[PDB]
Amino acid sequence: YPAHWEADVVLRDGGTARVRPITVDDAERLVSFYEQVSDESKYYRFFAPYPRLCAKDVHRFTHHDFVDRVGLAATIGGEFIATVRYDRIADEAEVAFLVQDAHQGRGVASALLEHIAAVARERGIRRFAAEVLPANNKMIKVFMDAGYTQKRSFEDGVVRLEFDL
Amino acid sequence: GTAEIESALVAHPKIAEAAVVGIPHAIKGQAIYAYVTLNCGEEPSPELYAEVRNWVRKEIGPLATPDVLHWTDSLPKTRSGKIMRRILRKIAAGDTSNTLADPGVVEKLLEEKQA
Repeated sequence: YPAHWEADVVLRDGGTARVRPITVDDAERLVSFYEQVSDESKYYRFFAPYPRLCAKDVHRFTHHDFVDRVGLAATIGGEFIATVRYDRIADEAEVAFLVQDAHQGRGVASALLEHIAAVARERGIRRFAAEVLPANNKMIKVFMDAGYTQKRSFEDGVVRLEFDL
Repeated sequence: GTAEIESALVAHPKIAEAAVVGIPHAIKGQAIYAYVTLNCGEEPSPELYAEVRNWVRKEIGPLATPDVLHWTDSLPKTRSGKIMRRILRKIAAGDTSNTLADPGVVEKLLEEKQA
């Protein structure tokens, strides 16, 4: 992958985190990270209880062609504190992110959204779409601030947010 | 609520994933319809059924015991892995006249429901 996809980003507290592509070598890091995510945040990320990743998921979340699918991690001291990814659906892709609860509000989610957009623009993605549970207002606000707009909402209350790249 | 019931179901040693929807039942008031994925190597059986229901009954209470346990390998998900609850509601309710990662899951869910 391009060298500029790995970069230090500035957090709101003035410190830094490393943003970088997730690689095939990151299975253990991903699993350790996921252990530190709250049940509530897991629910918001997968829309159902998902306490531990199945092996096929650990694989898919660490194996990317980096054209149709991209995953990035934010790290501090080598440890994952958040991930973001897109999946081409077309020149539209679904985006999702997940941050360890203890590191919310540090600017990590905002940086990851900016970075994944920048990568997408290089790989011919024209739009991002995200589905979010309506009560997850912390996540919705992250997307709003990143320039996403509510396109529609569904019977299950799920909101579809879109961002033109 | 549904999340409590799903959490209890996933807590079961033999259950891997679960997604629960509430649907109007004309006889019962509301029916609790649970889509459940067993872990690798586990297989459905007439008695696993009663075990799971008894499990929920003990963990949460009789009011939360699923009325239907729909064993499946086929939870409908977006490419990022998010459960498509709206599709599950429609299938459980028979409301089937009309981001999904694998379209093939719908046909499998519809078959399992008629079985």
